[PDB]
Amino acid sequence: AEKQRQLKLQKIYKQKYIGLGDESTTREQWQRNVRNDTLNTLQGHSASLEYVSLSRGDLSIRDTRIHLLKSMSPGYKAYLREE
Amino acid sequence: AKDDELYLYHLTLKKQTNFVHSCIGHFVDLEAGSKREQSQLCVATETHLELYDTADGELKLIAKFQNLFATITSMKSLDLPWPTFLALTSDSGNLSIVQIIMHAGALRLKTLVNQPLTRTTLRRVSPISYMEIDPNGRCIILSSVEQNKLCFLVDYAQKLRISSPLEIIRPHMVTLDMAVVDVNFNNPCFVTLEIDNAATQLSVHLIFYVLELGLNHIVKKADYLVNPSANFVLSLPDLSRYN
Amino acid sequence: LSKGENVPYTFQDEQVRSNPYIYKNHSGKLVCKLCNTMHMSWSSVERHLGGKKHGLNVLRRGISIEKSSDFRQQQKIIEAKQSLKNNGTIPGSVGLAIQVNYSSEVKENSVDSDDKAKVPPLIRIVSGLELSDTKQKGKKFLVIAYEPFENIAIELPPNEILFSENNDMDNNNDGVDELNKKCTFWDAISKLYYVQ
Amino acid sequence: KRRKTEKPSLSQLKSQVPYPQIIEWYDCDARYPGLLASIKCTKNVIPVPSHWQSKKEYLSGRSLLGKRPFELPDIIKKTNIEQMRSTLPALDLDYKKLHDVFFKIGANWKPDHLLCFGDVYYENRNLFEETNWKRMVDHKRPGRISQELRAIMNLPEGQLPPWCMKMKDIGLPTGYPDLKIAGLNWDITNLKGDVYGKIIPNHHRNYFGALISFETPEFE
Amino acid sequence: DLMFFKPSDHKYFADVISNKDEKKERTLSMLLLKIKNGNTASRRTSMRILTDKAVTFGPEMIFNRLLPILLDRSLEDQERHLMIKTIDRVLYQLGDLTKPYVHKILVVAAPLLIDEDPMVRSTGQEIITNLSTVAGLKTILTVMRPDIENEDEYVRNVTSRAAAVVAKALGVNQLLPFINAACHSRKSWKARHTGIKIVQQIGILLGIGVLNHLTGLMSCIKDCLMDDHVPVRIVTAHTLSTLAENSYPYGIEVFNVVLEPLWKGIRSHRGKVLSSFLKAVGSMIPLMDPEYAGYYTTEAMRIIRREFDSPDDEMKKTILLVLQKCSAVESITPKFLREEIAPEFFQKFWVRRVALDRPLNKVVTYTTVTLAKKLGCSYTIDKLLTPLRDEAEPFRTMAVHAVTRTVNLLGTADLDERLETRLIDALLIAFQEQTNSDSIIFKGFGAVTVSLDIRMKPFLAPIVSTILNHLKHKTPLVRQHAADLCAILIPVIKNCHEFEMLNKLNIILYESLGEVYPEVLGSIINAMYCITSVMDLDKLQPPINQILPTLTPILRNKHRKVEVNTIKFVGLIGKLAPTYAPPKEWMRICFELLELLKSTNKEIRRSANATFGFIAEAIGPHDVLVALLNNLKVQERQLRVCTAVAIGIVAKVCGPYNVLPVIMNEYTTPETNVQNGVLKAMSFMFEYIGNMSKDYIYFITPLLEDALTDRDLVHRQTASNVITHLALNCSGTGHEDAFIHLMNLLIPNIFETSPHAIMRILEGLEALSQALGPGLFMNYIWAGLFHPAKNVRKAFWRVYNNMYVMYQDAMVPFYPVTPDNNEEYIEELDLVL
Amino acid sequence: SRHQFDLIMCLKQPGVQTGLLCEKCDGKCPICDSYVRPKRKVRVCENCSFGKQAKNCIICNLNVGVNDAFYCWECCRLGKDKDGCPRILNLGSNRLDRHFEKK
Ligand SMILES: [Zn+2]
Ligand SMILES: [Zn+2]
Ligand SMILES: [Zn+2]
Ligand SMILES: [Zn+2]
Repeated sequence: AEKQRQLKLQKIYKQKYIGLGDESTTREQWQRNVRNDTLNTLQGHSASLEYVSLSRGDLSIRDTRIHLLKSMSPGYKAYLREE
Repeated sequence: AKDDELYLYHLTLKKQTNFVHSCIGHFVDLEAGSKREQSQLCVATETHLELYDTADGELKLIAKFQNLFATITSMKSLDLPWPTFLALTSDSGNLSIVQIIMHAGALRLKTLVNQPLTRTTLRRVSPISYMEIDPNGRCIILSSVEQNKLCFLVDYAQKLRISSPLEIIRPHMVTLDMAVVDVNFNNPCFVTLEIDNAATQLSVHLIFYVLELGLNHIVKKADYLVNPSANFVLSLPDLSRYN
Repeated sequence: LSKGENVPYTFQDEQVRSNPYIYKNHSGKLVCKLCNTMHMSWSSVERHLGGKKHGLNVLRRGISIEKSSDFRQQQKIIEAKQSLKNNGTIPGSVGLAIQVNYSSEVKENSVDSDDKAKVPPLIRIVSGLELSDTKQKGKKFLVIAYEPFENIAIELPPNEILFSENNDMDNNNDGVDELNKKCTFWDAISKLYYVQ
Repeated sequence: KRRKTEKPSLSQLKSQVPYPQIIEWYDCDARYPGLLASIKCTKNVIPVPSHWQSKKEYLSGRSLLGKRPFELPDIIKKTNIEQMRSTLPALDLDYKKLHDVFFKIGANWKPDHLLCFGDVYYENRNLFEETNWKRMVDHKRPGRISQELRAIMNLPEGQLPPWCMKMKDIGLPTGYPDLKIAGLNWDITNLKGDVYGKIIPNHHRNYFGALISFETPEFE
Repeated sequence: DLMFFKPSDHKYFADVISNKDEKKERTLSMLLLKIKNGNTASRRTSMRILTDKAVTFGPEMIFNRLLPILLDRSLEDQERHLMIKTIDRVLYQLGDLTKPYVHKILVVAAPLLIDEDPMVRSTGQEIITNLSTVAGLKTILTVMRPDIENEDEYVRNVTSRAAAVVAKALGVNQLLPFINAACHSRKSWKARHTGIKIVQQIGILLGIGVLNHLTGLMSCIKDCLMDDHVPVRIVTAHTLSTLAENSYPYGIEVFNVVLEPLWKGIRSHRGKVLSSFLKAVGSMIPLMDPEYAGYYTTEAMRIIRREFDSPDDEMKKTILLVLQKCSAVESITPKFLREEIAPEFFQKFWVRRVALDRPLNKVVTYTTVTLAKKLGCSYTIDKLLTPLRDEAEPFRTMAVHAVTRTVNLLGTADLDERLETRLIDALLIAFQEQTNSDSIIFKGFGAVTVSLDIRMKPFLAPIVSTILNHLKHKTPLVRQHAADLCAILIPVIKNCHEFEMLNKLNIILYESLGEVYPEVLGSIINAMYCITSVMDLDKLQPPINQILPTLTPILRNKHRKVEVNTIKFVGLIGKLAPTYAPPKEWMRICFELLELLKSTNKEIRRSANATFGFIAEAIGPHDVLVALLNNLKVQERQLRVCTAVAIGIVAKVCGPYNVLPVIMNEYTTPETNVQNGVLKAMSFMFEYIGNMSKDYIYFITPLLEDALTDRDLVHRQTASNVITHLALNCSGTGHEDAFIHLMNLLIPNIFETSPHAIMRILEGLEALSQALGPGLFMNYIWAGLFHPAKNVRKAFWRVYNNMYVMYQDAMVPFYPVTPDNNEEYIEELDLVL
Repeated sequence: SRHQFDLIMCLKQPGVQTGLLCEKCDGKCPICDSYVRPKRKVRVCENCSFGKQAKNCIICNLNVGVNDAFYCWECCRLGKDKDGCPRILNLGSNRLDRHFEKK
């Protein structure tokens, strides 16, 4: 009953907050959540976004932001490779 | 024994100067008994907030408002059919619609309604960082970089009233560059660029949404796949003369 | 159910206990230090004691001790018989001899149901280190016992007397012990017990 | 089956690891062993308490039977309620007294043991003995012998320990080069009581946060 | 024990009256009997065994033996629900069932939705919503098709609701084409009918959620409404009512299709058909566009006025609903209503025979109140003065209700002096003349008196004359009724500065305080509470210090309300009057409450705990703590817990510097239950102090040292509960080094099972996340994050789930991720400028 | 709920509306059921309000509440304040066996 509720709240929290490791989670599934949240905060704070912009040396800052956005999806590596 | 316990007193001597958000509304009427002019701007950097006027062709400090102690992740003014007060979204998920008022001998920033959304942190599920308001001010829309999008239907009365949120949830679609199209009162329509989070290939596809005031929900309209190279969207107002 | 006994807490730094095992820990619960089992009520404690589990741990603890290195129905009129001590001598040293006499078919006429009736009186050497009063001690006693009559003792200050060396030719009917077979006689026909 | 038999040897896993001694035999069945070795062997991570894989529900401890019920922190024991109410097998006290015990007397007070960054409490552990240990490494120093151990040693006052003679032939302790003892490197007339010698150090602030004043909040 | 044998249902079980399939076969039915007919202690065990082994037993025998049991007529609401609970737990356990047994279970638990009580309606919904996920869409759809064609009105009604619950559970998008099947089916008439009702209960259950799905349903309304069948046409009209009310004004754009045929149905079919149609259109009225509202309202109001004379009940109920909704229309003017609608309303619908039936009286009153908004309040109440003085008592009751709901919204400020006089006159008449026993008159009368107050004084005197007049009476009903009216009228008298009059009230009530009837005595003490609260203590007549010692015996009166108002009032004297009552008398209070809180009431028990704060402020805190700690030794859990609450509140008002040292000794006491009461009392005393515990934290940690280390999962549990509040309110103070310790003792407890232990420990660790910050708390979680053990993993991913819920950005810097750790890593973290 | 396990919550994005609780449940933080230092008024999604069900106590789901429910300061910091819409959809085994127990 109680654990059974914890299963439903597992489904709800997983739905809202996306990745939540339940019991068995592949390193590909979880590391993707890591990358997504790290990039999420790098672009999310105007602070760290301004920082990565200069240290990277891009011509504009939104290039870095939308870069991180694109970098969230896995295929973006091969996308850069095809440029 | 003397406790080391260094006690530090933090002060911000000069306040954060990188201006991440702006709004065009006319907030306070100052030094003039009766005047209404749309020329004024309020600009926000995260915590710090400032309000400038021009009216002379030369910009002017109005007042530097008190420190909000949060990260403002988007700010947009709203104009409803009145004093134009700005809708402000930040961390805590709260949608905080604030009106700049003149209280005592200074300009203070009063809040009207703050609606709890997500949790308190900078998050991807957090319906912030992408915000826009109907150019006629009928509805405000917040979205998340990834998970979900919420759109409130704003109504004014003797007291301001924020309608219940309108939810759309696309699990794997990472949202970027919210841009809302103006309308003639027909129906609010907003446009986004959704990049799929989980996919074998990189696919960036634009998607249109028409919020239906009649059925009270957001409707996916046209999903157009464009090259992964996509950057941003802007709204062309009418093309009423052309076809 | 506690029978009014006081079980001190484990932390009270040990009056003799009935069983020096069941204790109460820092909390109110009762525990068996050997078994390391917690028990809610004294009834559960008694179930533990009457259980095979606790017993096994008791045998294991006794094995640890060795590693570290009819009684009920016994009639008792407690009647002092008559002894006849006498300094003896043979060759080549000096030994003691006792002549204990018993009833003359006076009261033994009511009990004849072959209940150890065939068992003769028995002698044992006891150290005074243990007495009902525990006051003074340091010498041995040559106790002699018979079912109905009362026990009898004889003090032996001399460390050793008449303690012989292979008297007979090593025949093995232990009876009770080497002492009894070696040097006792039971004239059962006349009811006279001689010991030397 | 095949995945269970596909596992690399733990020693094959050691080479991938900068701190190989943390990895253990059960890490072979780690579903992602190359990753789990990196996480577990990452700098500041604190390995899982090892009471798992035991079915004893983490406390069967025999030592748990012999743990003391409780002891008041001496500062609170000063408050004397110990005598006012007998906890072992009305009581009104002064507000200023109690308030000052926590604040005036006990502001700088802190528990003596606590624990450290990676300290984890295993079942068989008992902190108290390690508290007396740390306190003892503090009080007791070489050259001094308490009167109890002195009486057990049967050493009368004014007489040097028996290892001072063998220390005369063998030499000063290699661990204590600065140690001084009466009669040898140190003045015998300074022999007093329990101290027959002392280490003489050859070595001979404000920390930016020095408060320079201490004022506690007053109740009144 | 098999308590309460059932001869017929047991001989129906047969089986064992005195082979693995025979052993499971027997023990299973034996357990089922334990649940149905048995002992509470027995059935509670058979539930746990039946759920634990529910996966082991074959659902074939489970449902085969279990289901037909509920088919008998000898079942009782108790026992039938005892089997229902097993149905829910087993269905949610196995999670997969074949379609024939799905049909059986759905037929068995299907009638539950129709039962009169929402208690049974709820669980009847639970079985179906749990079964929906088990069987799935296709199975249930194959189940309803042969049933909707049944000729039985009862069963059709049943699986209408059942099908609705399914549609809500699995969504109405998946089940919607089925709705189109029975909806648009040309074959069967009853299939059309029930196919329409399913839309009703779907609309009711979804509520506002019907909006996004409202397109497909209105298809069925527009196409199936045109059927020549009168019942079909009626049910469609009801669906428009439900879907409009639940719709809310949004859906007009969709309802515009069915808007047209309703009117041509109205002007033609009339009768009950026009009743349902005007119900539908009436529900459409609020959602209509202002211009369209203007037109269609004016179109309907004529039919309404013409239909005022309808002898039928249903049509009158509908008319009142249509007026109710049309009142909100801005188009029709309050002048229009007062000139035409209102006068033809009050005369027709207020006839005495109207007041006879409650379910109609509801709609009458609510309709009248909705009229009061547009109509002038003085005009409405003006028409409402004559019904107040009628000699029919229930008609006087309805007359009161209208005044209550009307005056609450609008207020009486619109009324002139004269009709304001006649109002209070009527209220006093009906109040003193009331025959029936009902609680409304003093409530609503009090609402009027709160509405108009300064104006009451010349009436305020005679009202109190009636008050005392009823305070002496031979009927306890009128007694407690008048007393309840007193307590309500007390605050108003303050506005007239009658205070001596409050004094004589305090006198008479205090003298009648010795009444035998508890039900009245409680209300009397409530009036005492209002009096003492309102008026200054010094000028109180009895006075207070004479009042309370007469209250001390009252606490033993048992019942409930007596201790409710008694503890309330003793608390009132507790905060207001510290000096008057002597401290020894306060100690008698402490003993009496300490004995009193064994009561089963959470209000009595909570307020009882709250009064110890006032008693601790007035009298010696140590003096209170002696009795409290002495009461901790009692075995009863309510005593232990709520004495711990008392210790907490006393520690809040007095401050922990007094209470905590003695608490720690009470923990030094070896007794378990006492130690538990100590730890919980420590939890509560910490949650009541936000900023205080920061200075007290260090003295706590040596106590939690023996707590968290203790072998008892209870002590570890409640100690963790201490760490929750203590860590939350002390977080960020700089005690993290102590928090580090406290956590270091917690981590080993993560693997501890049981629901209470696991949730207390989770909440504790989450509180530690705030005081330590994720980084270290992370470090533990990381070094245990994956692990082979399949158990350790499941345990720590719970803590990491909660951590990911509260913190995400907070954990971002703390992910132990390096380019050799993961393939892609992130190229932008190594950038340095 | 914190105590009764089988009670199910809503957890949707809260709307502008404020949840009501009855005088019987007055004072409880709807998550932890704590009586201390309440902070922010509960907000429920529109799907939990609509008609008569809006008047129900968001805690006990049965009685009609006058008072507004507030989150405590411990839940407001734990963030459960913003988790979602608190409501109790199922009446729960306790209340059920209570009603069937009496009648
Ligand atoms: Zn044992
Ligand atoms: Zn909700
Ligand atoms: Zn309630
Ligand atoms: Zn709370």
